Amino acid sequence: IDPPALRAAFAGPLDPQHAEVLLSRYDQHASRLLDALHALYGQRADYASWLAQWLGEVGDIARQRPQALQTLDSTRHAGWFGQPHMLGYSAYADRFAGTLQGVAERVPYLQELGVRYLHLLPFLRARAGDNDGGFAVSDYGQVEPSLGSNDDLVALTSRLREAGISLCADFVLNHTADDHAWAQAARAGDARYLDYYHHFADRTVPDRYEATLGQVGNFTWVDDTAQWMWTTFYPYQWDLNWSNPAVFGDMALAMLRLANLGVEAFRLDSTAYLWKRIGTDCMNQSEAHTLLVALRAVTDIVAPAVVMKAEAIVPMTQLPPYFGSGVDEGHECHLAYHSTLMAAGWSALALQRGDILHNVIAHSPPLPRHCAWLSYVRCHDDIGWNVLQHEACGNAAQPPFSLRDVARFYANAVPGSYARGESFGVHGTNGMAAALAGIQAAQEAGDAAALAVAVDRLVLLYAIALAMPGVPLIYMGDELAMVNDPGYRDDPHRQHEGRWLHRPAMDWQLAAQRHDAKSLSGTVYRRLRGLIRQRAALGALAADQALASIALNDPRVFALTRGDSFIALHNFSDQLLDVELAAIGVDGWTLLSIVLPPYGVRWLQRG
Ligand SMILES: OC[C@H]1O[C@H](O)[C@H](O)[C@@H](O)[C@@H]1O
Repeated sequence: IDPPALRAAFAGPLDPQHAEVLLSRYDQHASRLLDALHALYGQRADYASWLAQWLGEVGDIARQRPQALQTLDSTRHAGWFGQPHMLGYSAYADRFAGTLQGVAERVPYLQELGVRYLHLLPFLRARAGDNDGGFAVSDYGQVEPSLGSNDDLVALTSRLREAGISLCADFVLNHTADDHAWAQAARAGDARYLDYYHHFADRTVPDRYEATLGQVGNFTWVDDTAQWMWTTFYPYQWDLNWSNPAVFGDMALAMLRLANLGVEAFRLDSTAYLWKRIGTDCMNQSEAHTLLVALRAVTDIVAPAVVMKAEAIVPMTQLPPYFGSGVDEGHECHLAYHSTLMAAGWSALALQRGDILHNVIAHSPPLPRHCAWLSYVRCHDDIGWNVLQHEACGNAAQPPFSLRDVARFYANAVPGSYARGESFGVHGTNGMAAALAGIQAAQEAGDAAALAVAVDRLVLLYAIALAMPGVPLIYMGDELAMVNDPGYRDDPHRQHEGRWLHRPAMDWQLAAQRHDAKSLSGTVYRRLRGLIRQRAALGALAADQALASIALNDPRVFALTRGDSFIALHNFSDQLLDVELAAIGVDGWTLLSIVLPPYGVRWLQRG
């Protein structure tokens, strides 16, 4: 290639008053971007022409980045998202406040809770009719009309930015809705856009792939195109063909346009399936990581204030690659979801076994520089127990455990369970944190004692997430202990999707009740706030500080350490017990032997 010609193509559209800083970043990161793209598309005859054209488009979008954001790009330090004050919140814009303008007016609520990172679930234009809660995207560059306009998105991010909140948006880059403009153009016979997807005339090629592919069929017959379209998920979601550079180019531009609208974090959905190769399982392929490296390089150049987050619900042993492998470590995703920890938390609770958490943390891969975890208790999906398959087999320190038993416990399919979840290998579990922790059952039985204990269980699980390196993510309503919403059952087109059980509309009346320390919502809210408050004052919890676990011979306890000055002790049983200091080498001070009441948690500055 001809580097100067490529650099010139990029520099062209830039504003001479902002060319210097941008070009400086281009000079240090462009080579990595080019190596990645060459590895993926370099053999194409159209490569050089496509590249020169795309870089020009990239430069033009770079120029359009609002000054306030360009300033953010220049002042924000790497690793910012892993600082102690970072606290996350995940919610649907419509369920939270109806529309984007509604969300903006509720920012004070988010500020009071200490939120500094807001994940709004799919808010871009989605497929007409069924669209899987917005995950079948029809336009990556426009907000769903029922939620507002792009102007409202800009007004929202500006307002959030003022309150010190970073917006995370989903970027469903593996597939689009089958009514996306590219899909419609394909349906109309435009070969150019038909090639943006994986299409086949007969089952000839599809079968070869199927031979090695795994069930999530993987193809859906479409009459309008008269071909089998690759559809890893719902039949109305067509997998994009990332082997086509035009697809990479247009999706990178879409990402940047979203960043220019104020999006600071990207949840990269279904990245494991980005690359297709016959003979393989077409999952977690080397090329998929190369795509993410290329996308990361683009942000490093154009919008370095932004972070890339891997949405790959897999065992923590398959997560390191997302932070970049080998020479590219630190040059891919900044964040990854610690699903193993999440599932382990619930398993440990149900089984009253802290040794399961010791196992998870003791084996948690150390975070690469400027990388961190997203820790959570619940989310918009069912709890996927299968991620714990490996841990469930046990090891030298932790005896095996039954994921089937854990799932049955939470589905209240076994006698003495306090859980009120619903079953969705081992089937996942739907239900809200308060419903799974025993709060719902205690309220339905008017049992005041069982309720207080249930509150302890809920707080315990969040305390664990809050002590982790990265961003602890609260699922909307957990801070008020909201329970299940069975309303979808009595609904037209929703009774088929069991996950709505844990996708309630925000209860603002309940939200106002947080000012009442004697109420349930207020009690939960107050205890979570206390943990958030303490977390923010502990430099030892920053993402660049070590994470480890001290092995204890009492299986009911879990000791998590951060750096060399912080220790968090947890009692996962319903019994009062104690931890001998001479077992964790301590004698420090208590934050906000050691006796732990049932389901108790204690934070200590061992130094
Ligand atoms: O493919 C569709 C799926 O994509 C992601 O996994 C979303 O988290 C999930 O809610 C959705 O159903």
